[PDB]
Amino acid sequence: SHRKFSAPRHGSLGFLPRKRSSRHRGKVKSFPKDDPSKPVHLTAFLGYKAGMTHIVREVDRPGSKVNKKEVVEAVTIVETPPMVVVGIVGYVETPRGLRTFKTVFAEHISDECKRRFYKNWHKSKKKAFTKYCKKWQDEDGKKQLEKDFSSMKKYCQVIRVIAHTQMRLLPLRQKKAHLMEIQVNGGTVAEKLDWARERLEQQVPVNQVFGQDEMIDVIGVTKGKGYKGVTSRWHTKKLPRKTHRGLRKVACIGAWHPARVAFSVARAGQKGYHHRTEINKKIYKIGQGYLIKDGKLIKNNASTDYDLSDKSINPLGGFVHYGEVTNDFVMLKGCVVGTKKRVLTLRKSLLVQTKRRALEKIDLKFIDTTSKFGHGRFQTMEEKKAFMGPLKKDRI
Amino acid sequence: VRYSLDPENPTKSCKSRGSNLRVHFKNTRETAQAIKGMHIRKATKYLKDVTLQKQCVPFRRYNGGVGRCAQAKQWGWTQGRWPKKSAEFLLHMLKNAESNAELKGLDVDSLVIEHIQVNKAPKMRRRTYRAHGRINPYMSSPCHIEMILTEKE
Amino acid sequence: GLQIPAILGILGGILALLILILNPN
Amino acid sequence: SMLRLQKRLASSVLRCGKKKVWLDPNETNEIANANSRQQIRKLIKDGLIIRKPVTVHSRARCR
RNA sequence: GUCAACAAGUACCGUAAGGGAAAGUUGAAAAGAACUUUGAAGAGAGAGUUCAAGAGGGCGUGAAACCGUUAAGAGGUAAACG
RNA sequence: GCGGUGAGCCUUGAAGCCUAGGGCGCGGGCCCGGGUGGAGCCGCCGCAGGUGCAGAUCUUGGUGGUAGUAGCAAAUAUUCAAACGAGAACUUUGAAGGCCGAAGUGGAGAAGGGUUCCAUGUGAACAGCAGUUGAACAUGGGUCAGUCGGUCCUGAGAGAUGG
RNA sequence: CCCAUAUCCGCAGCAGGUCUCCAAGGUGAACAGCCUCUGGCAUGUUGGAACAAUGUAGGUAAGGGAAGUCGGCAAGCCGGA
RNA sequence: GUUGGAUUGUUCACCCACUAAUAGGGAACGUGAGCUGGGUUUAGACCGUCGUGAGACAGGUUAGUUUUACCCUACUGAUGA
Ligand SMILES: O=C(c1ccc(-n2nnc3cccnc32)cc1)N(c1ncccc1Cl)[C@@H]1CCCNC1
Ligand SMILES: [Mg+2]
Ligand SMILES: [Mg+2]
Ligand SMILES: [Mg+2]
Ligand SMILES: [Mg+2]
Ligand SMILES: [Mg+2]
Ligand SMILES: [Mg+2]
Ligand SMILES: [Mg+2]
Ligand SMILES: [Mg+2]
Ligand SMILES: [Mg+2]
Ligand SMILES: [Mg+2]
Ligand SMILES: [Mg+2]
Ligand SMILES: [Mg+2]
Ligand SMILES: [Mg+2]
Ligand SMILES: [Mg+2]
Ligand SMILES: [Mg+2]
Ligand SMILES: [Mg+2]
Ligand SMILES: [Mg+2]
Ligand SMILES: [Mg+2]
Ligand SMILES: [Mg+2]
Ligand SMILES: [Mg+2]
Ligand SMILES: [Mg+2]
Ligand SMILES: [Mg+2]
Ligand SMILES: [Mg+2]
Ligand SMILES: [Mg+2]
Ligand SMILES: [Mg+2]
Ligand SMILES: [Mg+2]
Ligand SMILES: [Mg+2]
Ligand SMILES: [Mg+2]
Ligand SMILES: [Mg+2]
Ligand SMILES: [Mg+2]
Ligand SMILES: [Mg+2]
Ligand SMILES: [Mg+2]
Repeated sequence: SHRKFSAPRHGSLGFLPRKRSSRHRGKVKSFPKDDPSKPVHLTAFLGYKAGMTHIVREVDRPGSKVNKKEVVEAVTIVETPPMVVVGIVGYVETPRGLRTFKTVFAEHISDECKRRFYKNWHKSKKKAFTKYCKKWQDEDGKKQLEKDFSSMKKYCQVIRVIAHTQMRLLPLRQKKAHLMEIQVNGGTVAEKLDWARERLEQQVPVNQVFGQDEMIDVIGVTKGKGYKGVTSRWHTKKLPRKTHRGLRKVACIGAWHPARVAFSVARAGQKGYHHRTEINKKIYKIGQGYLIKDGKLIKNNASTDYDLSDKSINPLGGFVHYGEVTNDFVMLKGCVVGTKKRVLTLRKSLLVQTKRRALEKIDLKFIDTTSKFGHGRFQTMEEKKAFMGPLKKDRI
Repeated sequence: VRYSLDPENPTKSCKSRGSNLRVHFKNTRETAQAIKGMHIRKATKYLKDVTLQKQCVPFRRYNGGVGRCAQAKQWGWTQGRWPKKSAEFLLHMLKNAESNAELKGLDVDSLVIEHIQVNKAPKMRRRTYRAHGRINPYMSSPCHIEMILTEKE
Repeated sequence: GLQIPAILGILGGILALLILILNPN
Repeated sequence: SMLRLQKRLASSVLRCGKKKVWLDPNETNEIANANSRQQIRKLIKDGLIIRKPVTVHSRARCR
């Protein structure tokens, strides 16, 4: 017989199976559509989740309740060192999809990228790309390279550069870098190929990919929760207090006929550590790293034109479980997937941004830097010392 | 006495039995499948690392409910254990068989475990006490073991 | 092991009794 | 070896419990060949078997 | 075949009246494995007895279910069968 | 199984059992080779049956799968060193940390058990891990009364004799 | 000699059952509960490593306050003087 | 997408309030090794009516033990081939 009272179905069938992700980096599955009228530019970038803080800004939404007023927004710091471009790969259009045509690597690949090709760096003889690099200093192998560019110039429709991060600028335990294919939109294929040959072995800063206040997509792997029952994994109603053999369950898992459990019923299993792609995260600030300029370093990348304090984006005591951000960063609005220290893939959006919220020019007014390791009270170190006074452990 | 698989020449080989040994049959069987074919020195080193849990024993036939080990992909298999009692009685018997090779003058650095088998021995009976006044068997599963160490180099 | 005939008779009675309480005609 | 007999007789000849019998751990085999109550009394006079004092339960705070 | 070929109305069960089994076979002869060797021992390896230990103290013969091992063959519509 | 009969067969190997060996019969079944076995067996003519099994929630005995799975989770708790020993998470000694907390996890009895008591020895079984431990196994030892009980007395009641 | 979370009955070293005697200090009305001394024991027929789901036993919870459910079931509140 | 409630074991019914709307059904009258046990509901008991009576009531009332997954599959995750 029918259900007397109808209720919406728990969970989404469009995210099944709820398995652990087979990857850890976070995969672009769809780059933006290439039109050649544009200039030549990269479409994705790879940064790491540092932590969250919150900001103050003034809103320009004409006709709104928060118009010309100060709101507090929660932001996410993503630390983005410059990626090093070490390879080019070309794809051809086929009736079975898009197979990869030819791959060319650079002459000098660094050890943090060569560390990616090994499972045990410590026991290896470090031999990767050693017979390969000699054909950049050859003649019979040299002529093989420009035949592999020109054939890639006359057959390939999609070009993708192979870039990697540089983990020695990060405060993390990991030294093994992350490789990525980032495709190149804009221009003809011959135009986007010799662009990429100039970029080969070189560094790409993040402000040459993303601009101020554009909406981007963030790809990554969520925070893993392990094995969870149906009340946490699917948010089913708990059974009452007087239930024999337990209550954090789904009471009926199907009718008699079909004589089988369907795939749509909530079951227990893995929660979290799933690959997820969320869109329309607006960039609030592209921050500059610590640079040493006149002998002493300028460290004021959380200053505004309204604050003028000489403070970095780091809270007092550093970001909790992360470290400190000495490199370039991106300040996104809201929350993003993954733990701290998670590698995030952030690509340009697939849509045409026409809404008024997507085209809002922002202007930051205050960036919080209280300690997130407890209830912080003090924005800087020089503020806390000027308020508290001379303590006992100073005057020794 | 009377073994299965008499050796190909009973001059380059020695042997040992063991009867009514109180190990489990299923755990001793999978251990002996690991040891079959190994050189005598490799087998002794392996069989002492089962007791230290540095190299496992792949359970292949008798595996229902056996958990999955990280050391077991070394054997190309998924699930394994580390049977301590099965490894220790296979070290007493192996040391016995090694001294049988010195009594008849063989170089024990070239012996290879050619033949090995375990059989099921007659069961021993105890009892267990169940819910509504019932007695159930609480039997034991001992084993016979025999081996041939033919030397070859 | 020894099997007691009575233990079966007692258990049977419970099963029969359980059926009566759980079954309404 | 095992001094279970000697602990029992050393509480009987001495009128304490077994928790108050101290057997010398260093002289653990001169005690072991003492299977009779005359030999237990000799070791008490020697000092290998001492009775321990009672643990204190003072009435100072309730006074 | 008597419940009972045997330390059987025995062991055991029940307060009691009463109920009530299982269990035969080394070899002609104990000649029942001295001695050596590994092990803490059980257990083995040699050696020896005997026509025979493929007769080693619940041992004549030693089937099947079931199991181990070697050998050969095969294996995604459960096997099996005409 | 019995009466007859084959100057039947057999320790130069009977029965029985096993067999990728050979065959026969429509079939019930049979014959032969090989191996194992170690003392009896079979054909024809009649005679006589407790005479042929897949089933009976069949009877008794054995054995699987399940399965090295369920499990070995009631009552807060162990640790370090030494000794003996082939071997120590579990024995003993010491040290610590704890619990019963005098309506005890203490000290003695009545019923009931029947040697479990106590030594020494073992190390197979049993004590659902293990034991160098045991209420297990072996070998010895141990219960002393005019006064402590029984015994005596009658109680509820039981019970002969005369009838 | 045992007299019982191992000598007895319950098929067993079975959370059951099985008649009594003696009875310390503190708190307190108290042979209540809690902690200790005398005396006793080794956590009740195994250890080790982990800290997932589900349990079983115990806790807490913003803002509402029975709207839950057949039913205030369960828990909470109340508490001594 | 088709709700929160009062009464009722209710399915239904009816009413209050909200809402874009408060449509109708099925799946062993979907679903008990999923629960609950309120209706029915064995043994206790009370009343009415019936019966000489033991008893009966398709009448009312109150009290009344809800067992097992460790197997195969399906399903959910996890290794792996
Ligand atoms: O323990 C049992 C118990 C439960 C089920 C069985 N069954 N049922 N079918 C069976 C088939 C084979 C074997 N046993 C079987 C036996 C007993 N109880 C119980 N529960 C309900 C009715 C009767 C009883 Cl007695 C007790 C009662 C006391 C409180 N705790 C529960
Ligand atoms: Mg509907
Ligand atoms: Mg319940
Ligand atoms: Mg914080
Ligand atoms: Mg399991
Ligand atoms: Mg013979
Ligand atoms: Mg014979
Ligand atoms: Mg015979
Ligand atoms: Mg026989
Ligand atoms: Mg004979
Ligand atoms: Mg025989
Ligand atoms: Mg094969
Ligand atoms: Mg007859
Ligand atoms: Mg039959
Ligand atoms: Mg288990
Ligand atoms: Mg207490
Ligand atoms: Mg006592
Ligand atoms: Mg007592
Ligand atoms: Mg044991
Ligand atoms: Mg004793
Ligand atoms: Mg006990
Ligand atoms: Mg405990
Ligand atoms: Mg313990
Ligand atoms: Mg609350
Ligand atoms: Mg209500
Ligand atoms: Mg309701
Ligand atoms: Mg209540
Ligand atoms: Mg069902
Ligand atoms: Mg039920
Ligand atoms: Mg009811
Ligand atoms: Mg009734
Ligand atoms: Mg009336
Ligand atoms: Mg009337």
